[PDB]
Formats: sequence, structure tokens, C-alpha cells
Amino acid sequence: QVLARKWRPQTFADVVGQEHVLTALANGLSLGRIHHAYLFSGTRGVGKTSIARLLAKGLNCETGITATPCGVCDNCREIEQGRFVDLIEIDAASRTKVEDTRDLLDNVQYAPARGRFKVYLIDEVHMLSRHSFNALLKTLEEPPEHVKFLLATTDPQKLPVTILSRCLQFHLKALDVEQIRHQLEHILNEEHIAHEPRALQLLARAAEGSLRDALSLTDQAIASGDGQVSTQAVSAMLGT
Ligand SMILES: [Zn+2]
Repeated sequence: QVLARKWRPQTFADVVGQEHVLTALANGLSLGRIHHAYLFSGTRGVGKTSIARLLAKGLNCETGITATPCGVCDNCREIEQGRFVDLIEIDAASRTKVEDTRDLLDNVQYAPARGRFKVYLIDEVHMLSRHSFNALLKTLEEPPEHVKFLLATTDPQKLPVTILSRCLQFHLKALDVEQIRHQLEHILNEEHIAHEPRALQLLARAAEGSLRDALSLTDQAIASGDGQVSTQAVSAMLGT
């Protein structure tokens, strides 16, 4: 049980920053105003896949479509561990799985098994092979009612305008140092873990906008200097 994992957002509410994206998805889920495809854009580390998964969670919670998924039903618990059957996770950026991808994209499992929606989460989507695009391109045109597409990319422009014009796009932003620092302090207090001021500042300046890496580092700092988050440990982990 490490901070990076233990502090994974369980609801839109737990997310730091991105006010506009959270409001649009929360309200959207709360209003039954749901689109066919969503496009999450931003630099690596802004939480693009983290927010898309919370969306899938909210979309499939057994209690119903909601912005505040219960987190205790099987869909929620499984979706949270990326072991859900209606949440097909794809990595277009890796050649290790190019085989199954192209397949799944035609093999659009048109009908959920246990969830009310079948969800495809495609990370680094602009990297899909000429093949996966075209089928994907074809589906966004004529979209199955119980199927949704959650796309993530660090490079929106590299996508055809035919996919761009068919997706509601969410522009995730990097956090300033204070938002990261404040969260870090709040986390360590809840955890009853000691921390020096400059130490958290070094950790936040270091994170470079990402709260996900802000946490890994803190963990890789709580590990170095044994016990607490002491300034020497931190600048020592930032090492040499
Ligand atoms: Zn649930």
C-alpha cells in the first residue's frame, strides 16, 4: 500500500485541478447528457487516463450512471483495478499488443456483458496503425448506443479532423507548484507522516506539473531517508 496507489482518485471530487473538465463530466453524467466519444488531451502526467477511468467508473457503477461512483460494487472495484470486462484498455503506443488492438477495433464487442456500457480506453490514440484508425474512424461515424470511446493523447493535432470533430475534447493542464505542494502536505498529515517544508517544495518543483509523479517521488523519498520526508533525504533522492 503506497501513497501513489493509496491516493488514486476514486471520484471526480478527489481530483486536483482541472475544474472545467470535472464540471463538464460530473454534470454530464448527472444529466444523462453523455457523448459517444471523449478525447482527453494534455502532456504525460496530467492524469488523462486517471480521469477517463473515473468516467468509465461513473458510467458503469451498479447503482446507476453517476458522477459519484460508489466504489464498492464489483464494476467499480474491478474498473478501479483495470480488470473490468466492459472496459477494454488499449495501448496504441506499444507494438507488443498491436495484434489484439486492430482486432478489438473491428471486433467492437457491440454489447456489454455486465455493464450497461462497453468502454474502450485508448491511450496515445494518435499512434494507432493506419488500420485501427480507420475502423475506429468508421465507428465514430455510426456509434453503437451502448458503446463509448474514451481517448487520450499528448498530441491532439496528429489526429484526423474527422475524429476531432466527433469527440468532446477535454484539455487537461499541468498543476502549479502550490497545488502539488498543498496536496502533498495534506496527504502526509492524513497519513501521520513527518515532513519538512523545503522538502515538499523540492518534491513539487521536481514533479514538474504531475501529481501522479509528485506522489511516486514522495514515496521514493519516504523510502530513501528512513522514516520521514526530511529535506536532506529529498534533495538526496533528487541526487547527484
Ligand atoms: Zn459502484
